[PDB]
Order: sequence, then C-alpha cells, then structure tokens
Amino acid sequence: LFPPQWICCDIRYLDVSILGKFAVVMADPPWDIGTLTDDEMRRLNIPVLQDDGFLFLWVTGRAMELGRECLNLWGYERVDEIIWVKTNQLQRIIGHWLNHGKEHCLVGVKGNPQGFNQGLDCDVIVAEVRSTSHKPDEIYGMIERLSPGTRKIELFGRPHNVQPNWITLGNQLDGIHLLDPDVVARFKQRYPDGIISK
Ligand SMILES: CC(C)[C@@H]1N(Cc2ccc(C(=O)NC[C@]3(O)CCCN(c4cc(NCc5ccccc5)ncn4)C3)cc2)CC12CCC2
Repeated sequence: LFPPQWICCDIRYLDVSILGKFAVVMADPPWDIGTLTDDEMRRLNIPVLQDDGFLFLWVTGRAMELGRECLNLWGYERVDEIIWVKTNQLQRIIGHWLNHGKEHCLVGVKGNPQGFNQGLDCDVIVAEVRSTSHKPDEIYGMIERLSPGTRKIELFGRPHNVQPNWITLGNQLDGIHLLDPDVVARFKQRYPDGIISK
C-alpha cells in the first residue's frame, strides 16, 4: 500500500518478521560512539528483512568500521559508499585531525537483485544541512530511481522521514500507522493487544 506507513517501537524488540521482504533497507542507527551497544546493533534481525536487494547504512567515526562489521554479519557485501557533502544555502561546504565536510552511507548488496536501475545516480550528494542529524531527502530520490515502486523500510527514522512506499521504524514516531493489508494482518496476529514488549 503506497502511502507512508510507520511503527513507533523499540527496534531491538519488535518482531520484524511480520513486515515481509523489502527491496531496499535504510538504517541511520544511533551508534554508541537512546544509543545501542555494539552487540545490540550486531543482534538486530536485519537478515529476515530481505532476500535480494540493497542496504543503505549511515556511519560515522568508528561506526565506519563497526558498520562494515554489521553489514557483513547481516549477510551483505559492501558494493558502494555514498558521501553527502554538507553545504549551506550558498553551496559552500559546512574526528579531531580534520574538519568534517561529509557524512558516509555504506551500500550493501544481498542475494542477486534483478531489475534495479544501477548507474543512474552517482555516489556524491551535495545538499544543505537541514537540522541536527537530519539526512538529506535526496537519498529517497536516488533509492526510488534505483528501485521504482518497490517496498522499502527505514530503521531509526523520525516523523520527517516517512515517505510513500516506505515503512518507517523509530521510537520517536507517533503511534502505529499501517495500511498494507498483509502487514496489518500479521501485525494483529503477532500483536493482538497492540503492544510490543520482548
Ligand atoms: C553519520 C550518520 C551516523 C548520521 N545519523 C546520526 C543519527 C542521529 C539521530 C538519529 C535519531 O534521532 N533517530 C530517532 C531515534 O528515535 C532517536 C532515539 C533512539 N532511536 C531508536 C532506538 C531504538 N531501540 C534502542 C534504545 C536504547 C535506549 C533507549 C531507547 C531505545 N528503537 C528505535 N529507535 C532513534 C539517527 C541517526 C544522522 C546521520 C544521517 C545524516 C547524519
């Protein structure tokens, strides 16, 4: 069901098996550099979410290495790395050895995805910093062109992240808003009283 959908939850505890399979996963984790310990990141049930497709994993500091570890543990191979060059409104550029002009997003592949439009965008994003920790909306356009019309899931998103074709998970969203019939049914079965606990 195309319009935006979301679930307020602790991603550590939600049974993500009810959600189905997704062509694209995006995660912007609170790396321990509401944070998650390294072991909790490792233990996230990312493997059930996809059979063939792509993972986009934002990283920084030592999560550049830790994120590669999770990516590989979850069953992915890193095949690209997007950098977002942060600018102001005049298109000028906005870790203790160098000043940081960029954020990194690892791209991992699982299985053998077919029908994706690889090569349409390049791996550099130039976009204005909106707010603190707010990723650029350009990433959704790149992902939509890469995999048009397919179903997608974002982990650790905020209300401003919700998008059509996307299911957004995060503990700062407002309630549960699910419209896909298969998802609603499996959610009701797993969560008859509408509460997520362990
Ligand atoms: C360079 C990259 C890395 C950079 N990212 C940094 C970033 C900064 C903010 C957010 C963020 O604020 N997310 C909303 C939030 O709700 C916050 C609350 C925690 N989060 C949970 C946690 C949870 N369970 C465990 C748990 C453990 C203890 C207590 C509660 C829960 N389940 C669901 N959500 C998520 C996300 C990423 C932004 C970039 C991309 C551009 C720069």
